[PDB]
Amino acid sequence: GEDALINMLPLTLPNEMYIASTTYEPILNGDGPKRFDWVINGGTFWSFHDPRTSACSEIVDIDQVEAINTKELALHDDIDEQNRFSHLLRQTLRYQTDSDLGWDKDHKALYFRAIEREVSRNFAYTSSKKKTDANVVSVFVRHHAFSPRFELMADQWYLIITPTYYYTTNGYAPHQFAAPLLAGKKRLDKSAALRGQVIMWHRFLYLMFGEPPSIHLDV
Amino acid sequence: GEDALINMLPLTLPNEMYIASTTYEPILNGDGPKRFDWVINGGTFWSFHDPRTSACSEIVDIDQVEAINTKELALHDDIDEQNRFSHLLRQTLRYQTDSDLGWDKDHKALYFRAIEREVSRNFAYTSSKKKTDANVVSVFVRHHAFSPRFELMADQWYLIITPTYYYTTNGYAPHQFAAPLLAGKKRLDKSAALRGQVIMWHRFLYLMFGEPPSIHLDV
Amino acid sequence: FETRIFDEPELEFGDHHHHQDPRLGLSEAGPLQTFLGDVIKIGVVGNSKTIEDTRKFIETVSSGVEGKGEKHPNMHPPFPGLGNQSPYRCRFEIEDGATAALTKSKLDKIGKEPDHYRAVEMAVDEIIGELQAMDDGGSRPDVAIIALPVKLLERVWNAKVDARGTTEKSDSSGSDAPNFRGMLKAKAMGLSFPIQIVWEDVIDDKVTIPQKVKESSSRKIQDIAGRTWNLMTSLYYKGSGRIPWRRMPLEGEFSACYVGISFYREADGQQLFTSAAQMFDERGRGFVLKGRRARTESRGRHPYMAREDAKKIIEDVLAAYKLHHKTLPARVFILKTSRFKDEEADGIIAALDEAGTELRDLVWVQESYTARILRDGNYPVLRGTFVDLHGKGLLYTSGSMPYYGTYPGKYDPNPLLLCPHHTSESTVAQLAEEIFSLTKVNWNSTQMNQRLPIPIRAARKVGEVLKYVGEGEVISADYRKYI
Amino acid sequence: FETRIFDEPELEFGDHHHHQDPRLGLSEAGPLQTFLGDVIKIGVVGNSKTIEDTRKFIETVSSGVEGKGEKHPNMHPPFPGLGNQSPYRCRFEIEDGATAALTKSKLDKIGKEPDHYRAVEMAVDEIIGELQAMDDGGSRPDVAIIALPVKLLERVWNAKVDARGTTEKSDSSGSDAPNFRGMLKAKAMGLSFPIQIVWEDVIDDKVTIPQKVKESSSRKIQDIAGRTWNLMTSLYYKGSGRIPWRRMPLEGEFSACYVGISFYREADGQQLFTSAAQMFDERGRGFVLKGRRARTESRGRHPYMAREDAKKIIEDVLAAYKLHHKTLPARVFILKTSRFKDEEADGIIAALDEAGTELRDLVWVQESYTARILRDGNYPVLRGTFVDLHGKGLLYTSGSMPYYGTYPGKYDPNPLLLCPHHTSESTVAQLAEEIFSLTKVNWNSTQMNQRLPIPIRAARKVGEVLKYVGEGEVISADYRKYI
RNA sequence: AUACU
RNA sequence: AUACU
Ligand SMILES: [Mg+2]
Ligand SMILES: [Mg+2]
Repeated sequence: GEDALINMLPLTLPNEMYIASTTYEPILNGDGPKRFDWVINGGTFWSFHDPRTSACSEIVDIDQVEAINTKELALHDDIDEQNRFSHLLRQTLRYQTDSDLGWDKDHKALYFRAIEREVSRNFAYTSSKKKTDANVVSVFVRHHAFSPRFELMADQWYLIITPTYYYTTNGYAPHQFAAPLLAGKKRLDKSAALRGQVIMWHRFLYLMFGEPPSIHLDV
Repeated sequence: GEDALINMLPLTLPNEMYIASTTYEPILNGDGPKRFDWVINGGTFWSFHDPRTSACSEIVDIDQVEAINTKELALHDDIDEQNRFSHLLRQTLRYQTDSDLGWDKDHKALYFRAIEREVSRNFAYTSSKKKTDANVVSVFVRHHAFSPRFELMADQWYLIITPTYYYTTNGYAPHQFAAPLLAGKKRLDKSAALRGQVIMWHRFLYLMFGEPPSIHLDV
Repeated sequence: FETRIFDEPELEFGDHHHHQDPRLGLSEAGPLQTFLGDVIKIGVVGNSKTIEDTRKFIETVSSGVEGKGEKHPNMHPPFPGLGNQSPYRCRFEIEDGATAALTKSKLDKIGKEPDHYRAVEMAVDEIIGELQAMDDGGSRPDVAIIALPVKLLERVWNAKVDARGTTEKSDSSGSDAPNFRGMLKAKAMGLSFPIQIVWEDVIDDKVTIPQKVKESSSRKIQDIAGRTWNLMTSLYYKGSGRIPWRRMPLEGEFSACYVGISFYREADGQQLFTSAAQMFDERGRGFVLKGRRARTESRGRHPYMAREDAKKIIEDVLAAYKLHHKTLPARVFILKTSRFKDEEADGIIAALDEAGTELRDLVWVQESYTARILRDGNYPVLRGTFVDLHGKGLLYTSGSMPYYGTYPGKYDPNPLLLCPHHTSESTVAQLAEEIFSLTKVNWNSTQMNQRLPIPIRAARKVGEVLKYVGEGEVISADYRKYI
Repeated sequence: FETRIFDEPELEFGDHHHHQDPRLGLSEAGPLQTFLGDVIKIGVVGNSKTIEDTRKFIETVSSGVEGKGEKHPNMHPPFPGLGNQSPYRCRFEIEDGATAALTKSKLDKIGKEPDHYRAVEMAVDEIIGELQAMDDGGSRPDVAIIALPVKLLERVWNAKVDARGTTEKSDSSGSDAPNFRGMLKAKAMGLSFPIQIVWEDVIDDKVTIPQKVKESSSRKIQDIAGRTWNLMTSLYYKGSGRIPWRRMPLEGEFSACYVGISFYREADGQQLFTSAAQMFDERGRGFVLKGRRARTESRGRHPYMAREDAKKIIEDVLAAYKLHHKTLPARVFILKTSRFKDEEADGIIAALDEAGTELRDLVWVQESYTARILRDGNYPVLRGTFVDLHGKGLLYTSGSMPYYGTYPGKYDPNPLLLCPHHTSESTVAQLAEEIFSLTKVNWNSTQMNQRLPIPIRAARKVGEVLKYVGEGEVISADYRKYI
């Protein structure tokens, strides 16, 4: 009845992991799709789903694929395996929406990429009650973003989304000569803005993200 | 005399400093010249030369200017004063040629600006022998840069420049997916290219930079 | 999952009175029932103006101020007289001779040197010599209000905010700057005076604080009745040796030891990680027990007690508990705001193994972790927010308040970590309840807000004071020398 | 500015012979003096194949190899025999019955575990156990070769490069990785065993190194003649306690003490910056004297000696000098990796004011300056170039070589910031010359190059060894236990 | 350093 | 950990 949203995504993964081994320190560009990045582990190669016989980027040696299920390897007890797997998940999430979303090194954000100058695009997603739009190219330029974080919680795997409003700086320039402008917009009323920014974020959607849990009791 | 070049740039400064004090700490904009930069010391709004009545962009306190000679504050025995003067000179240098030189927060470089994509703006400058051209807009896009540093050295206020290629990022693609292309192929012979790239950087030429010293014997 | 939101615990006031805010509980019942001395001598040290208006402050609240504001009468009750109805049943008496002046030349000579360390050093040393000259005889100055003039205030604050000190995650002391408060409390440790440091903004808000001090500290003081509520309570706490209010445990009383393992740094030699117990028992006494050099993982960072170090620390905590009371601790609650190493946990377990009916209770806390939960609002209680995240028990204990009517914070709440060790024989719910029973027991304030429990909150104060206590010096386990 | 390019320092070789290349000086004259009692027992520890081909490879170089390459004959002279043409004139024989075996099951049990620390820990313990079972009686093994098989090699190297250790500038210990070399030298300190650690590539050039070890270490051996030049010299250095060469300057021939103050963290407790002397006199003896818990500026970083600590450390350096020779130092040189603080410098002046005729000088050397002075190149000499920066003497010693005929490096040189203190009584050129005189005394090598002089070059080795020596254990001032 | 977030 | 950069 009094349930509320949760800022992490219940990832659903198939029974295929494609464990391998390489020698690299993470990208040699590529010649095909945008899934030719160095999505590797610390010493070994941890790839993901692929429509080819070889793994991603075609740089790992042939006949060195374990091809084991997710439950055998991704569920470990030491924190080093969790950190490695979550870094891999962040790497395969950043280069998954590369044609639409960009990543910046400061503040750790996946923002909307600008197509031109003085953009007037709108993002619309469906809902059960009505249709709600969002303007993410507002110029006074800033767009919308989020930050991913690591979480396992034993049974499943999670990417934590923090909806930063990204009001400071956007465009081709890295920073508008260090000129930020932001304040507190969200409030602890019956509704909120951050959760809203979580709900209307759908550009992140074999990383088949489930809906955030939103099951709570507040007696 | 087997003289060799040094990569330090002497500074010639007028007898005006306009020391003041206002509560500010880093960049307001929208008034006049791009020189609306918070040239901010450790608690004192000590800016540089004042063309109008009020320093910078009339942000500083009007009735607090000092206008002292160069030897009063540029020469000091305290290392903290030298570091503050170095930071102030860096802030004046970065925001002086900002119409055609950009600054990046990583690697600390002042690189050439790109007007658009697929740039054809190779830089030609005159020398004593003949006109020397440089491919500062090379596309395979990378440009030319330098990293600045300041120190006093007990007689002047030299600026040290490290002539590094840009080799990464630029405006065509934000960060080229974390993939530089470089080899560090510099030459150790009777001549070099770092001395070259120091000489063919005339884009910083009030912060009137003198010629680099190049007074050596080298027996 | 399952979301648990706990209620406010019961604070004991006076003689058998229930729980309210620490101000309202300390207005109808007063402090605890123990026939101690009813006279506290409050000999003020400062110049003539600060001593004069401190005496005017004591005179003007003996009748009672009626300051209020906003709309909620629960948040800002007034502070009535100090001498007629007074809950402490105490005389806030000031005597001549103890009021020792600082003249004007010495204030200028300590406010004119541009060195940040040296200025606060002489400001500490001159008044320490003044208190030593007070200690020889004449009266019994149980406390000493340290009133700071505007020049001294600006000097000792700009020595802190303009020294460009850095912070650290596991350093439980502060931000590396020269602290006037910690230095005064450290150099007054050998003294017999629990001292109180005030400003003149607390006394009279007629002199303006300079703009640099206002902007660099974000200073916005409360009303007249709201400023003497957190000061006279701290005055009665220091000069009597009695705690004003008593917390009440829930899951069995017996004996308890909520020892807050923290690792401060002392600015004497190598900036050691010599650690501190900061033990708080079931009633609230701050048994401060520093130990030896706790081991570090790499380059002097990420500290942890070694196995021998952990059993020695727990042994001196048990020694302090058995010295104060004739009963061994039936439960020891380690509260680290960092992860538990296996060697440290094994040492603590081996030390607890020689205790009858023992109860090891280990909890991991980590600061600056980003996972916002219960995405709702004020209506759904938001102070006691805690969700069982399948093992780890992330909790933020600050937010919207019932019985207030508004959210007192100006920013969004931030969470910490609550992860029990695998050796702990308790669920995350009962350890969460014990974290949310370490509430409203800070003697530095009368607030009912909380984001750090007092073994975690008091770590900052203990590391503030024990930063400037040199090697080979006996320290005090009495909590009156810290806050 | 004015630029001085000093000449190469010379060395003394044999009985009254001048300086050639350090291999060439160690091929026509040999070691320094006292060519009597030429017995060295070189009892090897390893498996059967490794001991067998170690003895075989010693047998090949006993006649003399003729390896050469490239074009310059000065850089790659051949390695002579071990008989009549032996430069050391010493018995390089293996002690019979001192071939301590490691079998095969123990090697697999070390190489199979996934712990980086524990594998090298029990490898060190196994080697130490065989050395302790060797030194009980039977013969006199003056030196020992710890020859490592490839299965042990990959394990002890990937325990280091895959441990993800960090670095810091003021520390000389290395990079926090478990070091096989440092741990073996620390646990062999109580022994009478100077020990040499080799790889299977040095013995036989037939077994391949795995690609992970090749890429993670950039391993590229030289020829057979160029591989045993750096090994048998280190073998003779660690036997009989006699250095094979010395410098011959004329500035301070009465007394000299180039005490290279550096700071290291010891991985026993808090990784405290317990400091070391690393004193090198006018001949090159490495008097290693660990100091005390030196004060740090902030949070355990930027160490400096306290005034009492500085005077105590200089006092024990003077005590070591007066123990070895019947003359107090008169030319104490301090060589720090950071700028001199006022307290440390004042402590050093206070300690040295007790001594006699003082020509004391202090020099700051700061790594990684950004001013590429003297943009001339190879045809003028770039090794040993510095610029008088109106008080500072910014210097790099790495560059082009006249005798080599080519630039031996693969990257551009990076300089050091030579800054004399204001109490130094000598010009910057004299201090630069004295730093340049500390070049070819590296007993870890047999070539002519420098980027760090041996009071700073030896800081790495001393902090490597003394990282693991525990508290309360007596350390050795003999430099044989470090390189 | 009257307090808290 | 054969050595240097
Ligand atoms: Mg208080
Ligand atoms: Mg060696």
